[PDB]
Amino acid sequence: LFRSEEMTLAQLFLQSEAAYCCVSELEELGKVQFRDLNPDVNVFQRKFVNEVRRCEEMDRKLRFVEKEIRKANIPIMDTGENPEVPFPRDMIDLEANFEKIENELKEINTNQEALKRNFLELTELKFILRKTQQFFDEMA
Amino acid sequence: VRKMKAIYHTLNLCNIDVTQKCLIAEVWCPVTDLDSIQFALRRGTEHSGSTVPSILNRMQTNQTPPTYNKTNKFTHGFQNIVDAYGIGTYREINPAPYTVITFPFLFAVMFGDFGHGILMTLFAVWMVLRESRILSQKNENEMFSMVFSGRYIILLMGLFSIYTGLIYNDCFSKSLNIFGSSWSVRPMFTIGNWTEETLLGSSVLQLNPAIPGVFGGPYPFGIDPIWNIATNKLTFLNSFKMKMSVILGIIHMLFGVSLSLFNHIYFKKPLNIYFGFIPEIIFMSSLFGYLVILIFYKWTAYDAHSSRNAPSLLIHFINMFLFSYPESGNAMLYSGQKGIQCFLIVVAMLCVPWMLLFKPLILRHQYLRKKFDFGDTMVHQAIHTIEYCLGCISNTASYLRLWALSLAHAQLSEVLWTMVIHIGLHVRSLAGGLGLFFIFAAFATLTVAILLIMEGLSAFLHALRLHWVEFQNKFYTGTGFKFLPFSFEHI
Amino acid sequence: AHSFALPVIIFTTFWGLIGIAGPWFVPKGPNRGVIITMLVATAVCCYLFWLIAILAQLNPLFGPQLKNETIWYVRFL
Amino acid sequence: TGLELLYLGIFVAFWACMIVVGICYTIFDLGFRFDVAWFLTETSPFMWSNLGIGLAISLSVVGAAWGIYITGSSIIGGGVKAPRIKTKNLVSIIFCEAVAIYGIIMAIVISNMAEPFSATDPKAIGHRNYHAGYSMFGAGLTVGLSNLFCGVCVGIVGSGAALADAQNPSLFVKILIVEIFGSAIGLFGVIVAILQTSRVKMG
Amino acid sequence: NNPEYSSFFGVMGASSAMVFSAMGAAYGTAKSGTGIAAMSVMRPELIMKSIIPVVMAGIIAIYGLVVAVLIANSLTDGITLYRSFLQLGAGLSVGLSGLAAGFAIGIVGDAGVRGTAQQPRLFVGMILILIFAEVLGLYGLIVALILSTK
Amino acid sequence: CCGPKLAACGIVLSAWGVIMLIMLGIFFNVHSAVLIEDVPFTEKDFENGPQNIYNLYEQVSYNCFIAAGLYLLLGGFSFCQVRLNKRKE
Repeated sequence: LFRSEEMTLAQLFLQSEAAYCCVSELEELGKVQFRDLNPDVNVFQRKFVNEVRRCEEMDRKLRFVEKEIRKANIPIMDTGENPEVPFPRDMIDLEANFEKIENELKEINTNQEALKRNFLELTELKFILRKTQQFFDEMA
Repeated sequence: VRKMKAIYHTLNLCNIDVTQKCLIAEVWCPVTDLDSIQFALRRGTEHSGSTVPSILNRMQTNQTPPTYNKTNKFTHGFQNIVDAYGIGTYREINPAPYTVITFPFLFAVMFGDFGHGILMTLFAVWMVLRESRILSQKNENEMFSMVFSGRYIILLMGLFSIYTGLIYNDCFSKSLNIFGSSWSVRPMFTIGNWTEETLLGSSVLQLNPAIPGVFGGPYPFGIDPIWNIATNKLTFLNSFKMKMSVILGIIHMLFGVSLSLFNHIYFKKPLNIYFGFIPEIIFMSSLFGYLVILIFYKWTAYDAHSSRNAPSLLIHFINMFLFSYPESGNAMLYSGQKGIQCFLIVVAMLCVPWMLLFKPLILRHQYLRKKFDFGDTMVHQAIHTIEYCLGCISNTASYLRLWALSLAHAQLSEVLWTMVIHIGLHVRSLAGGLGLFFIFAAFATLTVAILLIMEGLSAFLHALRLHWVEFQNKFYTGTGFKFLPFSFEHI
Repeated sequence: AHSFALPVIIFTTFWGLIGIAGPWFVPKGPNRGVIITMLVATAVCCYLFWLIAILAQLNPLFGPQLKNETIWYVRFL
Repeated sequence: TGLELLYLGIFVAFWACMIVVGICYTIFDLGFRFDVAWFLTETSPFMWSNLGIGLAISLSVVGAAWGIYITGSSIIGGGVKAPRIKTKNLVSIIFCEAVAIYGIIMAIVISNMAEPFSATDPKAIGHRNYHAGYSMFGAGLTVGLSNLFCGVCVGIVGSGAALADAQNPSLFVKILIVEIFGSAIGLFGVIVAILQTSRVKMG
Repeated sequence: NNPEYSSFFGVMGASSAMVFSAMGAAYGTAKSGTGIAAMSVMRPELIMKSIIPVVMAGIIAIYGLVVAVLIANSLTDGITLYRSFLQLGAGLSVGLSGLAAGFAIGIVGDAGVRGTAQQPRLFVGMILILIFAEVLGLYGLIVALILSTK
Repeated sequence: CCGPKLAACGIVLSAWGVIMLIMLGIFFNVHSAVLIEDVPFTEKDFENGPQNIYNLYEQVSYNCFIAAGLYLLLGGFSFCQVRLNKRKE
């Protein structure tokens, strides 16, 4: 009601491995801004840079798969239990393996597309041949 | 992967200590949710570790808090229209909830045509009744998304448009006669010797007769329908709308400035309260409340048979009392008015700008006696003072805008009626009504297109501008970071 | 020719009730601030608009031009 | 550039014809025929008054339009990379629009002093009327031209400041003074427009 | 005493009120159509999203038409030469106001159409600027209406 | 095609029409002095008396009722079409 809603700041103590679980739980709760404390990072001092790189690679793989699916005109209906659970570190490897199998299928599809390009060149040759069947009248 | 990326981004923002394996993260959380935050630690102390607490850090250096005050139900739509500026500045925020109705977004009609208000209310009510399936189903277009976000404001603005049409007594530019109409003609002509104009009035005095004899008495609710079916409608409506303009704008801007007094007493600062805003209110009152009181006095202290020598003179005193009125004037010079005018000019124009000066230097002297950049402080104060003193007049003039929309909408409705419906209703009933379906459908399409939406959108944004230039640019100033929790916005 | 004391009294009474009727709190549940501000603002604004219109209609300095050419028609009314 | 050539040709031809007809009139001892007094007298003051009103509002509105478009194009161009400027800069736009307002209210005041005549001859009937008509036409021209020119200046300055805001957002407050100076210059124009028609009787 | 050629001024007042507003609306429509055609080559879904500058030009033309219709309906044979100059002044004022409003509408509508093709978040802000254009033309209309009586 | 948008527009326009022409017909039956300019007038009726004015008022009112009648007719037709389209699936 009143337009004050005092915010105030706080410190969040953590642990080594407990930090991931606590942060995931808070993200599920989602009531904190987490103002940055280290400005001199520039990604180079991001500590978990490799995890961010893995996330970026997974995002690129997902984007490519989604673009291929949209080209295939396939719905993305995923209603139901959407926020299942924050991803644990160990299962990330299995998810990446499944995505790699999907990428292998996509690579097979790309090879098929190259073969289709060759077949389309053959079809263009066939059309030029169809024209040559009528050019015999022009030869006279 | 989005959750993992957010977690690792936060960890990057978080800091790592060398004394232990623990991590310290600065957290912006509400006071009410603090317990829930502890509950998160309760999850931490249960499965993964046991030493993950959280402690309120109550310091004063920086720590500019986010707003996070935008916590409300459907009425949050109002906030979005206010959220075009990003209030911030902690608890100073005093935006929509104080205004809501008296805001320039519910008097955002000034076009109430009874029927137009009922149409807007019907559309918004049907849409609110269907909001369940509307949100359940896919969106149509971004404009539809904006209308869906605004449905509540649309409906309540429709109600206020209905009320404004009722008080204006202009239903589709055609007035409504309820519980009498005042005025008459037989008393005006028989007593006034203007009789024997049955056909002579249709031959000699075309559009001539306009005289009040033994008459008077206003409509108990609104404006008499006789003013609508007359031809001096333009002049009387113009004067009435301009005077309503002045009174409404002055009271609105007065309320806007008055809110700043509470805004500042909350944030201590007695020097500004006793030196910066008292001059503003004093000047604003002495220059505009006088005009309002003069308008009311002119309205009340005269009668039909009281015009000075000339028959009507309309008003003749609204504008000749300008913002300076150097000398002479003559006309209306009721005793004491010259003295009151001179006193108001000297207290307002000569004194208020002069005392609005100084400010922190007054403390600086004491500071200089104890053992701040004077230049920037005084130049910023000077620019703010000139901006406000010119902006009082500028916003008083700019408050006149919505009334132009009012007049234009009234004329558009009247001309549309007289050009389509007046043509559609005539003699030879069979021929006059066989095609009435097409003409009336054209009427419906035109009323929807140019009046309901086009002019409706014009007023919709006009009133928002009146909000954001003078209404709310009086009590709250500044910007601040909005809320930003981990809501998993990615579905 | 309409009386003015009775309409102004009745409308002032009604708008005053709806304005100062918030101390009589119906919900006393949720926020309750937006609703009281809404009621007070609506009452004050509507009363101000109605009073402005009726005061403008009071004391008609100049009479309307009944230029309909149907003065003989309105004479019956 | 053909339009410019046509306009210059019309200008030079008309001015050459005017100077040659003036020299012919003064050479041929035919000065009495070239009567400016008869032109300013037999001409109806109503045309002067109404033309003054129309110009007073029209120049104001078209100068405001010049300003608003010359600043809106700048805003939309410079707001692609920084959407936040799409609304915050609007404080420099309303000026131009408010400048147009300085016309309509003005256009009322002069129009507040218009009366019919019911007279045709110019001898001793219309002297004060002549002065009133000419004075109000002059005031209308003054307000219209000054308001248009201040509107275009304010729009130019607002576009400049808006493009300045695209890089550092902290200089808008330091730069707000120029456009309010322009608006004050428009206020001077409106003030003298008020004073010119302050004491004039029409009838 | 009715002077001759009195209706001439009112007739050209109505003609100018119609014609100048028509020209302004036409210019706005042309500029905004060019902008829409330029933008539609890459964002086909955003065609009906920003067709509104065309309807804004239509609104300006509507203002011109209503002022012209009112002036023409106020026209009589025996104009006292005091009403005719009033009608002419109102017509010229509203006509040039509509011309300027159409000018601004066209230019800003083209700019905003290109911007909303490039940046989707810029549309609503453009709205404000664009709407102000109509207001200017609107002023002509109102300054005509008061000029229709006094 | 009888699209849902077309059927909805027809239904809402028909409802709009029926309510407005019914209220026009009522206001003509009472012969309110506001729509007098709208009502057709001939100079030969000025001296005849209010009886002729009321007669032509009744005639234009009856015109309005029959107009609302075919408005109700086409609204019912649109309702039938939309109901058939809905029940087809």
